[PDB]
Amino acid sequence: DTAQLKSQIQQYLVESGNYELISNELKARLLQEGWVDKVKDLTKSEMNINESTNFTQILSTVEPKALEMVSDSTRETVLKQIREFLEEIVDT
Amino acid sequence: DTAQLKSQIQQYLVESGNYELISNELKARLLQEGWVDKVKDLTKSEMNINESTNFTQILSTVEPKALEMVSDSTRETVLKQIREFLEEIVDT
Amino acid sequence: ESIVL
Amino acid sequence: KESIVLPTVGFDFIK
Amino acid sequence: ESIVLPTVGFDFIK
Amino acid sequence: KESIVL
Amino acid sequence: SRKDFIDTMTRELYDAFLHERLYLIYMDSRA
Amino acid sequence: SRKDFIDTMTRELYDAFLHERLYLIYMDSRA
Repeated sequence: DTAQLKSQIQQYLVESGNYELISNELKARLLQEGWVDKVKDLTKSEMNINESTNFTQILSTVEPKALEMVSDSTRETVLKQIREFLEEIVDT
Repeated sequence: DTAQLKSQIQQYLVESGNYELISNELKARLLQEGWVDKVKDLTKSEMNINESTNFTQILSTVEPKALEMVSDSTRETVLKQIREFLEEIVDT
Repeated sequence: ESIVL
Repeated sequence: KESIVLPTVGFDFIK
Repeated sequence: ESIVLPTVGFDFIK
Repeated sequence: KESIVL
Repeated sequence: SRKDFIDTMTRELYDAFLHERLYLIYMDSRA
Repeated sequence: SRKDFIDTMTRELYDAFLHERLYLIYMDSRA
C-alpha cells in the first residue's frame, strides 16, 4: 500500500487545488530569482554541444546543479507549504 | 538504454504532434461510442462500493473491463496509427 | 500510516 | 479557469 | 501555439 | 541495438 | 526481433493513452 | 514514525514539482 498511499496524497493534492497553487507559486518565484533563465540557458547550451539531446540524459547534468541554485527563501517556503498540507491530510 | 529509448520515443511523440492528434482522436471516438459514459458510470459505482476512492485502487477492477469495451474499430485504428509512427522512428 | 481527508 | 488543473507527465511523484 | 504535453496520467515510462 | 531517427 | 520491439512499444503506448483517458474520467468524475 | 513519513513525502513532492518544472523548460526550450 506504500505506493497506494502516494496515490491518495497526489489525489487530494490535485483535487484540493494545492497542486495548482504550489506549481504556480514555484514558477513565479523561481522566475523572479532569475532561476528560470539560468536553468533555461543551461539546457539550451547543453543542447547545442551534443547532437542527440535526450531529456533523461541532460537531466543528470542539469538537475543537481539546479536544485542548489534554488534560493533558500523559495525552497523553504515551498517545503513548508507542502508539509503543512501533508500535516493536515495524514492521520493520527 | 531501454528506459532511455522510451524517453526518446515520448519526446518525439509529443514534439511531432502525434500525441496531441492521437489523444484527441481517441477522445472523440470513445466519446461517440458512448464508451466514456459507460466507463464514467462504471467508476462512479466502483467508487460507491468502497469508502476510500483511490484511482489506483479501482484501476485494477476497471481498467481491464474498459479496454475490452473499446470498439474494435477504434482499437485497431489507434494501434495502427501508433505502429505506423513507431515504424518510421525506429531505425533498421 | 493512514490518509483521511 | 473552469476545469481542474492536472499535473503534466513531468510531475513524477509516483514511480 | 505551444506544444501539447501529456498529463500525469500518460504513464508510458513506469 | 535499436536506434531513434528523428 | 525489431518486429517484437515495436510490438511491445505499441501496446505500452496504447495503454498509456487509455490509462490517461481513464485518469481524466476518474478526476472529472469526482467533480 | 509519522514524522519521518511526512519528511520523505515532503521531499518527494518537492522534487516532483521541480522535476516537472525542469521538464517544461526542456520542452519549451526545444521550441
